Amino acid sequence: AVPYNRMKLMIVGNTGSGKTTLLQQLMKQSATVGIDVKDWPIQIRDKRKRDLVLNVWDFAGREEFYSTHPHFMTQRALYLAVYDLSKGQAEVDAMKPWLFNIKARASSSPVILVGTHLDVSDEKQRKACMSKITKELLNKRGFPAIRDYHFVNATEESDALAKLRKTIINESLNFKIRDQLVVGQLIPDCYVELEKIILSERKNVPIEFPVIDRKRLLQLVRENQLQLDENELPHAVHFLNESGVLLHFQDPALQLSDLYFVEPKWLCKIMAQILTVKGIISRRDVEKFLSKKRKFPKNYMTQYFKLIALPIYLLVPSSLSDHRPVIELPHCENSEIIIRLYEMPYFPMGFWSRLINRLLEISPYMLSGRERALRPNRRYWRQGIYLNWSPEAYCLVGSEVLDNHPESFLKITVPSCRKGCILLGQVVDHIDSLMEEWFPGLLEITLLKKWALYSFNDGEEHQKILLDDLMKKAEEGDLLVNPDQPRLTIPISQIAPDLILADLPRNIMLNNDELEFEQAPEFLLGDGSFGSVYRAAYEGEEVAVKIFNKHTSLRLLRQELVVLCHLHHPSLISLLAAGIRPRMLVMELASKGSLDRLLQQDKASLTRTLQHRIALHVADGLRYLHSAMIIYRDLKPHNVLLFTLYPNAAIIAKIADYGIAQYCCRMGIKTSEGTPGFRAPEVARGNVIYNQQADVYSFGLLLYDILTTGGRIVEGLKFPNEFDELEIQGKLPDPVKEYGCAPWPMVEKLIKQCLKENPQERPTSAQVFDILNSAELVCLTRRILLPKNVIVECMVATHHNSRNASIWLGCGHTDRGQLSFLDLNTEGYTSEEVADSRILCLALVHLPVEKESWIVSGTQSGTLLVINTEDGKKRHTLEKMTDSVTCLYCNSFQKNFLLVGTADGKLAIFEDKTVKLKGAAPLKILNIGNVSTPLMCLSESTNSTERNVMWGGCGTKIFSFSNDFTIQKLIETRTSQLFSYAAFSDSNIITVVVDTALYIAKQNSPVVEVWDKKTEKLCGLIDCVHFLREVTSYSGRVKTLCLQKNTALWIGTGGGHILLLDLSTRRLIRVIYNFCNSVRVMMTAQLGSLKNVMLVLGYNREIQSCLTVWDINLPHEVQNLEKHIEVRKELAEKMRRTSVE
Ligand SMILES: COc1cc(C(=O)N2CCC(N3CCN(C)CC3)CC2)ccc1Nc1ncc2c(n1)N(C)c1ccccc1C(=O)N2C
Ligand SMILES: Nc1nc2c(ncn2[C@@H]2O[C@H](COP(=O)(O)OP(=O)(O)O)[C@@H](O)[C@H]2O)c(=O)[nH]1
Repeated sequence: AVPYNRMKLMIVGNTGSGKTTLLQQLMKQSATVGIDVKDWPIQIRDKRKRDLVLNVWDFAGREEFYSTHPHFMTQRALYLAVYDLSKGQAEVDAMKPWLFNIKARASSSPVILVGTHLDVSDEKQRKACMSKITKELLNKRGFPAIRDYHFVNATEESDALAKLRKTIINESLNFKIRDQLVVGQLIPDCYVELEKIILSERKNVPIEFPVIDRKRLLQLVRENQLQLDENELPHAVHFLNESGVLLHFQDPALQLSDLYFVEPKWLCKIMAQILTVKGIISRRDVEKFLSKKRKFPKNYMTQYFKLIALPIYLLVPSSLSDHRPVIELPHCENSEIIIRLYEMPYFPMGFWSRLINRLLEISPYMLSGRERALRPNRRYWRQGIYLNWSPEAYCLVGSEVLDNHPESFLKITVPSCRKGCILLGQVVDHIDSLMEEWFPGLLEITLLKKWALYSFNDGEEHQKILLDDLMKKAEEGDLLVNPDQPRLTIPISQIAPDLILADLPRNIMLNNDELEFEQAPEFLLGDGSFGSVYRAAYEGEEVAVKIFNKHTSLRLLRQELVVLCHLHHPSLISLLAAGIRPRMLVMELASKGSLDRLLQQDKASLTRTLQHRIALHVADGLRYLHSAMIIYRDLKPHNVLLFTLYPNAAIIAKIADYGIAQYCCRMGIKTSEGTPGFRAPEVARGNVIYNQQADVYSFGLLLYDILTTGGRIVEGLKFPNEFDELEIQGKLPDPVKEYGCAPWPMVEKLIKQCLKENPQERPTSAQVFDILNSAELVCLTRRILLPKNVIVECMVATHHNSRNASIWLGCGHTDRGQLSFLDLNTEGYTSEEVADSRILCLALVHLPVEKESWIVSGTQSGTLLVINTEDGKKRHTLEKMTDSVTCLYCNSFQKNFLLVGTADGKLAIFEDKTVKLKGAAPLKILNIGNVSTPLMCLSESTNSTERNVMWGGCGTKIFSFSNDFTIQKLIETRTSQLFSYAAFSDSNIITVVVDTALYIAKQNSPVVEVWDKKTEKLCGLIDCVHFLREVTSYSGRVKTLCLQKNTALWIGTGGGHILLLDLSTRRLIRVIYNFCNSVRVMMTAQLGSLKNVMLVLGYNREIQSCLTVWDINLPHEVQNLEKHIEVRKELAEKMRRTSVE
């Protein structure tokens, strides 16, 4: 819409050049600490161009501030350059580090070089050097687009600055980015409106910490609604970030997405305060760095911002000593040390701050923190480090300048011993890891040149050989021959030990005499990103040989070794040998192929148990990898190798193909390597830096593929373009609804929790394994939520085993009995008002004659509704009991009988064959108790098929009956022997289950009583709250009780807990919670030839009654899993211990 005449201006230069005083003359000064931001309203007299306003920055020239400048140096700018002329011609050459860094970070930027001090300096000498470098700049590929040059006088307003100012305004209008003019570019009016509110809020934002969260910005934009949207806001924020009026850091590694900085000048001043408030540091900085340090002003804001001080307690990169401290090496013999100079054209801006930060780990001899070695006598200075463990094991990474060489070096000074070779192997890997991630400009194709120093004889000249030439000589032979005479030779293991893989442990090395290998394309096991895998025999075994191709440097091979020869785990593949002469790695053999071959062509052996261990083992490997500061980035259902398809085994899954695995420290990673279709959203974009949590999204996609049995991969094979776009976006479909899989209610919760767009909301790899370690995650098949505000007190499962799996619910949320039909495989809920009063309990009666199926109902009024299961117009009521009906349990001795439990202790037996009559009479009305004692405790005996005695309970009494319909026992329960637990023993009985003894539950009774049927005495008193005391008047009731056949006892508490008691003697197997608020009804059902389901109905309290379906195999699963985890804990410790030893 309206033109946007805003441009950001940057002024760079070395200290003493006069960058600030130059700006002062144009806009018409002891030092420029930090960065000084200004506004420059300039009017273009020529034509009718809008009055330009320039956000001028005054980048400091003092060498201590150079570490944090590049982060505030971005595109959309017109960089100046100031060089002093009193120095002569060396000052122009001294600007070269400044010029190189500008082009590296700001590729499209019209740099103008501006001189100074014309009053007391010459120009002819400077012009000779200035013209030479710019002629050498157009053919350098590292310099910026220098398209001007000037010489400017002192602070007095002379004619020279008039030309300089005219140049800047002309250059800014001539500036073009993406073939479009930056100054005056068209822009939507909404973005300009957002700029206005930010400026207004900048004036009243707190000065101690100026920032607004996402909530504040959301509230402001909502009440304005200046033609904005919810998805156009990130575009608006990013555009304002480029201009320079709102700094937003959306990098997932930084975790600063929520915060919106509305004060760019404040952000560049914090670094100045830290510096000006060495070898020795004190606690003064963390205590009284500024007057804003207090309890509340330094609690919420301090957790938001971090900026290299690892907790110990402060060591900033800019306070280190300028010059190298005095040091003395144990020896200086030319044949006792190893030197690995890195000749580079220029030190990158902030290179040494990161390298010093990275090399502050202490585990070079026991990787992954297996054994924290002795703290070395570390020495600190601006460009270098001096880790020193022993007089025979030291490293001296540090800068060095040689005579007649304007370039910079990176001298390593490791010793020529076994511990010297180990250190050089790791230091070089970490240096190459930094320059691959953070400084790709140096590794651009060949600016960097790596030299290895060797000396045939001590005392002679210490010569140089380019390392790539040594690599070609190393592959043709293991010895170095002197061209002058072959009499004297030195090995390659003393010049470049890492070249010939001499730093690896002696346990793994290619003994090429017991290795029977055939490269013929018949023993082929697959392919890979950079190699091929072949079958082979190593020391009389079966191995998989990874052989690399011609287009592969040793850096690629070493990138795999750092994760393979240092980390040992049952879920990570391991090496047996590694050579360089044929350039192969010898790996373990996955017996039954990669997981992809199982998903597609073997969709018959994937049970719900095997799928869990595969997801568990991969998340187990990720937890170890992420705990060793290593990211994977290549998690696909191709790299998950299976060793055996047995649900109960020590090792099942395994992770391989560590081809693009690189270290991911607290600074994060920047490269975007990966496989299309399996990448996290942050990995898909190439403009952000992501942390290790980006790998969790990749695991979630793998877990998504496991659940759907590779449905997504097959669908994406037809349209690869949509495969990458949909996975990266995150609008993935619901798995159970579309692809047609068996429901898994709380791994779909895990998938939707670890696939969130915001990386901070994704669970850590250590938390995903904890969730997957839940033993109830395997045996919870289904979970249904009933409609809002329904109170169902009874249920029954239609058990014909072949007709239809359905649940019949008697609702009670209204004062009129509603009998509801629930279709389990469809989740179709329908109700029907059939009774005047609430229905208390239901029961299914099945007559084998004529295949008639009927269900009986019990109402509080007293009626007994009977309706056919299939026919909906077969209602016929029986004669009403004296009082309410509470239990209708039906079982056969022979003859099918329908026991009726009336609320006045009156059990009237009714004949199942008599249900067809529309109104009948009880066969024999037996009396157990009076009206005051309810009879609501019917049960049966499942032991030894003893369908003779049917133990029940009336009030606080125990009763029984047989086919003779006589009471064989009437046992009193009101009296308590201990006389202390009588309060919870003075309530009426609820439910009884019998296997060999009697288990008694009472209202509001946290105790369950075990009574022997032979001695009529309470054998045991199990206190439920005793078992809940470890996990927590109290919500520890016993509202339902179900007894599995011969394995365990399921006790359901009123607080939503489920107790699995080991039926052997006493043991508590497990306690289950965080899924329901009040368990009400529990029973065992069988559904669709898939038996062993324990229907648990509870209210998730607005009352949401949840009907979750478990497996009665759970008491075995909880014990099986913990033994399985315990075994893999021993293997993990054994493998790590033997490696570190
Ligand atoms: C017995 O071990 C495996 C067998 C199979 C497999 O089912 N076949 C079936 C038939 C097929 N060929 C038959 C003969 N010819 C016609 C060519 C085609 C290939 C082999 C597939 C994989 C097997 N095991 C295996 N272990 C370790 C790996 C790895 N893979 N490779 C290929 C890797 C793949 C991905 C990531 C890492 C690796 C890996 O590093 N290693 C060491
Ligand atoms: N470049 C320049 N500097 C001058 C001149 N006359 C005096 N100076 C001094 O140079 C200093 C310039 O400081 P400056 O380099 O801008 O500080 P910095 O931005 O922190 O490096 C001022 O403090 C002046 O006292 C002049 O003619 N040219």
